[PDB]
Amino acid sequence: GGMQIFVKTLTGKTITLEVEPSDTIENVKAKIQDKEGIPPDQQRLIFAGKQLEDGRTLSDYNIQKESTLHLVLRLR
Amino acid sequence: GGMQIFVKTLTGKTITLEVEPSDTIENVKAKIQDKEGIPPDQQRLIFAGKQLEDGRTLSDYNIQKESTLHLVLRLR
Amino acid sequence: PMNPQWLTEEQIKKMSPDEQGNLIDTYAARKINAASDLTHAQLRGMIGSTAASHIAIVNAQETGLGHAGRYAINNALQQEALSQNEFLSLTGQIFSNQLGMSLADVKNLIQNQDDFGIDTGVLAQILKQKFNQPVKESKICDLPDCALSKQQAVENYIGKAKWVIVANIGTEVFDMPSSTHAVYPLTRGHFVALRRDADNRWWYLDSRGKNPVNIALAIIPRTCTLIVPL
Repeated sequence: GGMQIFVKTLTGKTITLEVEPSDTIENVKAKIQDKEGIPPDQQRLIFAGKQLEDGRTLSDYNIQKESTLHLVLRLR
Repeated sequence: GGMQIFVKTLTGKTITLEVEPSDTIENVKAKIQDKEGIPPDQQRLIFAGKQLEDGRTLSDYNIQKESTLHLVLRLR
Repeated sequence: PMNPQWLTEEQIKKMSPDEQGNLIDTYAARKINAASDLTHAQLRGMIGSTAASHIAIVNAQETGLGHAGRYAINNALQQEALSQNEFLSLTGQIFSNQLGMSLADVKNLIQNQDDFGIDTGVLAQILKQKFNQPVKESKICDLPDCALSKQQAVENYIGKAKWVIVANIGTEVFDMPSSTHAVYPLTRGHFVALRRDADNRWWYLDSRGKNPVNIALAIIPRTCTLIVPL
């Protein structure tokens, strides 16, 4: 069971996340943290050319199965 | 009155459904849902060695009274 | 309570297994576009040991494959015991020999990744043929004496078995405890496994999760189907 999405960096690295349509962007960043050790404040997620906000869900953004999110880290 | 068919799992469990020849496979899956709590997307129905499609009727498949359909759940 | 948003992690940690399981069966189901009525922190109160364990998620969910039936077996046994090819061969043989499906139609079934999926009967037949391992199965809520105590009804049903496989058949997605940053819910139409260690601690293993998590048996949603090796 379950829905998968992809998260792709500019490095080219791509990872598969296990998600639900009801997942908030907050929980998605937490899943990236679990896999890669990157805290959410160092994550910028982009889909359809827009920066995603933490309180909205994948379904809110029309992110569906096998969609690709773009991850660019926020290093300052 | 009314026509009955059987739905048999690999577990061996067999149930009797109340149907009409005009029933779509969609409505048959809905009847299995009412009895067993299994949503249609978790149902695969097989008759005469073929997976049944939702938009066709029992009569379309030549499913007659006391025919046995095979149910295998789609768990992923 | 009536409103669970006041329960603290500490209160939940002091609860019995049956009290924790009641929170799961009452509040852990996600809504259609939102999480359940239990937070990550609250669910973390249901975790026992966070110490190092030799038990691991041997099989993670692979990209594009609905093969949790295989993953749960391998996680239950803590080995790469069932390969993909044998998983798919044994499955196809069932449709071929028992359901009269042609070779061409069986191959379509195996190869259509989005439409693929098996059930507890296929699982039992795989376990019997490949490993000579009989099983019994039951919904937790149908177990003898479950109404009196979910924890003990499940314990008594499992007996001395070292692993169990769990099928979430139905429409509900359950938030579950996780020893990590994210919530990893038990999604609908999906297999997971649990493995018992030497201290009789049970470790919950979702191929879609990050790490094993030590939870009481009563944490498993009561509508789920338990498969128990005999």
